[PDB]
Amino acid sequence: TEDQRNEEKAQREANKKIEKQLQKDKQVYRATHRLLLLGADNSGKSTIVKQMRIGIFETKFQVDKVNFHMFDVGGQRDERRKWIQCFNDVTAIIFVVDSSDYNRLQEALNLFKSIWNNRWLRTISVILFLNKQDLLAEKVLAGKSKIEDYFPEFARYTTPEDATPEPGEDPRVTRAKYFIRDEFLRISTASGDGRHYCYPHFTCAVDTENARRIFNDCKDIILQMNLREYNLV
Amino acid sequence: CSCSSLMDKECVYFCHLDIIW
Amino acid sequence: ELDQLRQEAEQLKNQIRDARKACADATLSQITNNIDPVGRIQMRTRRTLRGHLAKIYAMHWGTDSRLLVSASQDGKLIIWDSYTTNKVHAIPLRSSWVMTCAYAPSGNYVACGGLDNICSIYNLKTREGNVRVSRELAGHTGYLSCCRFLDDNQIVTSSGDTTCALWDIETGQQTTTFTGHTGDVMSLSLAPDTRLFVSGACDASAKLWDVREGMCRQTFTGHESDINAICFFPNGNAFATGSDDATCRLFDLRADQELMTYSHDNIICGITSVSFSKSGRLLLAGYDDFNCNVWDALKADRAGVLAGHDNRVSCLGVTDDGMAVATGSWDSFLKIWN
Amino acid sequence: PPPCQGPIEIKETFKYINTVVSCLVFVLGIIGNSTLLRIIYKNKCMRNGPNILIASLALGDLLHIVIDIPINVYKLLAEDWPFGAEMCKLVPFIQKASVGITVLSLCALSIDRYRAVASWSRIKGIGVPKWTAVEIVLIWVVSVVLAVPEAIGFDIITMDYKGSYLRICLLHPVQKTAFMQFYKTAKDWWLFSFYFCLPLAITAFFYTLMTCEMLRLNDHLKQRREVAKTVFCLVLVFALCWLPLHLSRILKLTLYNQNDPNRCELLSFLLVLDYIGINMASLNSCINPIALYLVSKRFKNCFKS
Amino acid sequence: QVQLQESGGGLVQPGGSLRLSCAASGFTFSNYKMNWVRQAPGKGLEWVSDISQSGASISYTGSVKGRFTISRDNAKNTLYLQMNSLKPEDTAVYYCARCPAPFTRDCFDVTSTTYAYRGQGTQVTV
Amino acid sequence: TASIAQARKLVEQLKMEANIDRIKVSKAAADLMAYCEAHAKEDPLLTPVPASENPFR
Repeated sequence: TEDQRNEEKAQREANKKIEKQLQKDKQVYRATHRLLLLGADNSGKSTIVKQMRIGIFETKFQVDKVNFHMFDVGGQRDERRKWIQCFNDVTAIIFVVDSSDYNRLQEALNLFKSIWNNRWLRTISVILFLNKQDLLAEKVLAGKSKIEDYFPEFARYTTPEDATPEPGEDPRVTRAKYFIRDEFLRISTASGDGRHYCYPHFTCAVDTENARRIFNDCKDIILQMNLREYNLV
Repeated sequence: CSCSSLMDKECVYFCHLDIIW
Repeated sequence: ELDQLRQEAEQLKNQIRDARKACADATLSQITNNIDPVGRIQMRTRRTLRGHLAKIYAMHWGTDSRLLVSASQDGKLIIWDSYTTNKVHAIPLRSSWVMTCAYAPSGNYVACGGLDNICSIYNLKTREGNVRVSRELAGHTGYLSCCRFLDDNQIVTSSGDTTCALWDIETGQQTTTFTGHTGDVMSLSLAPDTRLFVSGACDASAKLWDVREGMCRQTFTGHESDINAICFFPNGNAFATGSDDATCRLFDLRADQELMTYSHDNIICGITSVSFSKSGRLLLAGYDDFNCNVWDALKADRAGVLAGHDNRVSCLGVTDDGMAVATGSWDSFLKIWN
Repeated sequence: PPPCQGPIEIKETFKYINTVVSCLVFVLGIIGNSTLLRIIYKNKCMRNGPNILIASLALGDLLHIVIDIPINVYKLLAEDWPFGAEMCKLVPFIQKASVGITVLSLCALSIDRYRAVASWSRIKGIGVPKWTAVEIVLIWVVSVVLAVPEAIGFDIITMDYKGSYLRICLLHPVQKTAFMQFYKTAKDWWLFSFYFCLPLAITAFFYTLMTCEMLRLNDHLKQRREVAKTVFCLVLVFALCWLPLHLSRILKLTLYNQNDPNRCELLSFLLVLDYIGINMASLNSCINPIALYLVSKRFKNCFKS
Repeated sequence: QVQLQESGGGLVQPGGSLRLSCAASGFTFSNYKMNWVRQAPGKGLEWVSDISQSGASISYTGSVKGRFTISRDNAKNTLYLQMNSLKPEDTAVYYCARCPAPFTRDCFDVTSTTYAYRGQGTQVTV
Repeated sequence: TASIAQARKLVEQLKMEANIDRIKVSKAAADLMAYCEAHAKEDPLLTPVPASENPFR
């Protein structure tokens, strides 16, 4: 009777309020970008997190009135084949790899290959963050450790013509670091049907311009996605 | 097309042999 | 000493294989040959429930076949009304990542969990007119995958830390803990008699447990890859499992063996959800081909193909009256089939 | 008028030159544009707000080819209008409506492509927003409203000249009201600034803002320059195709003299552009689908199938 | 059940040759990607070789390129790892692992503290 | 010692798993047959149901 009418009117009012609040939340949720940090124990993921800061661990920073969210899943076991699927709709993934040591470079490359060829992450781009440049230069310059022992292809590699070394640098370290980058780029360009690309960078311990790099990378990815959906090259 | 008047038969013939636009 | 233990384990394996072979008889297919085909079960989208922003990861129905709870990675836990297609609540969340939502059997509490390694309890029938957190269960080291209430005060929770534990809400302490697995458990399904629960992990095996004694009664094998979804039978003597091997199988505890397999040579993607019907004849499964499927449990023929989603399905649910089926998918939408 | 120096006629060689050309531009029209409508209609993944705006331009192109071309081919052969009496009341109306859709739909895309490029955090979801459907209805409706004077302004007079009593479907020299009497005396300048100059000015201006945004990674640097050139390739084709047809009406109303003894020669000159101008004017209704084959890789696979 | 039993192994002076084998039963061999994993004292698990289902794509670690080779035989359901030009540093325990997902080109884990599909191992001493 | 204890627990669990009194599969099949045929008439999805009775249409 009339009580039922009052009940359904109250239910409709509750629906209206909930819908208004949901619209308000949707206004904000669409303006913040999320990023994933996947790395190794030796890599300075915590160090870079602290640099751009100033269970799952969060961190906040904003550049040019664009909001940025990052996540770090650092409380689980070794297996990651199942909880990595929860980041299917993330704009970018930040990957940190050490370059001073040579023993786990193959493990890092296998991780990159596994990430690059998954059925739920083939639409997500990556940002390489090759770290420990000072250690690499110091250890290669001194000697006592040959790359040919671990990678028997360094003898047939030549420096690229497009390389732009810092003028106070010995050519051998430039050749080494560009070989290291070229291996990752070779893994990248083998597959990928023009839907995701990898952006390489060189990063040291004392760095203060890392946020801008992610800023421009996100801009490029956004522009490419927008151009793809408009059939405009 | 159109002409100023029907007396100017030349323009009327031109509009007879022309496109409709 | 471990070599001798493995040797006698091999002897026990020989004994159990001999028992399995001796207990085998004519296949159930040969006796189901006499049954008649059901036919094409086609149902349409009666209603659609939009409002979610991100993908849907879990969903659970109530006891009165009217209210359902949904969870998304935005951080919203919405309680809907299937009939009027209108909302009644929207609980904000602390941790955005959630894989499980649950409803109390008496309809007073709702629980959820995820990568935060904690399970939260909410008050629905509160006298203050606002949903508040009641308890925060903690103690697990892996991520939560499935948790269910028992009567009002005990909840059984499964996690990726190779263990399953039973809690009590009043004091928040683990009364008993189960440890027989070696992979990561992902699913739970309580028996109708409310005495035993089954689990499936990433080791291609299923384990049946008992709440009081706390020991694994029996172990089932017969799958290749990891298990993703489990269910139960209304009788309480059988259950079905889904795996990334893209085949479904039915296990019987009375015979301690396998009975049927469900696969087709044109399917590549694996199963992501399983949900039985009321009478136990219709078997519903969810795949990754951006669609669903309908199977005959007693026979093996695929009869009925639901479709309409733009992404992979995530959850499946059959209500107590068996009058509707809810399907969630990564397109941030919910549909009701009849 | 003074007696004319010579007759007004067209060499018979012209009739075959235009007819051969008209056969080719026609065939590429219906078949080419219908394919663009086929892919969108079939696959629902192709269905989205940005893509539907293209279908509006494709749908209106089909109307232009079936209406403007076939009628004008007949008039060059038989030199008669035996179709009907009210039939004359409809061709100047429907044909004028289709052109309005093509110009305005071209203006809608040149605004949409800027919104995404300037967008920072927006992900253009694959769907049809309710706001996009408003644009199509407004664009289509406004076109059928601005062609009214052509629908009620024509008639069939029975004038006689050179000992030949014929009938013509023209705009009646004397009208009744005052709205259409002004419409006669200023129609030529009205068509120029609202069907050729208007689309060229804003579409070009908007596209520089989009291009300046992008030009202000080696493979991607090629892409930004590739799309910038393709953007201005379609505009330039649009400017050239419609150039002769509009200029024909201007030279008629500017330099022609009623008392010119050799007005017959200048008049006969004016028919050389109008008949060929329609053929190249219809080229813009055909250029768009090829421009989609050479750009969209996703559309390239569908075109192959 | 899923079992993987390795074979071969013994004390061999440098310059010798061995042919290892792993026998796989309980699952379809033809629809999986296989590999080899070794473990030295005071070391974590490392990856050595891999091979696709047909046998087209073959990759190795940098430590061994021409020394060792891998091959498969679907009809006999066994993977083979050739061993040439042995060195003292090649002393470990060998497992014949398998990636979890079928009909895929990417696979995780393999090298982990406790994987699901791996054998007991065979000992080679130099 | 801990590994030995874990191995002993595993082999014991296998031992109780092997020594389980189980009934022939034919009787279990017959029981499933009986349940499916007995509770068949009550399933809304198995058989068509009048539209008026359905609250979802």
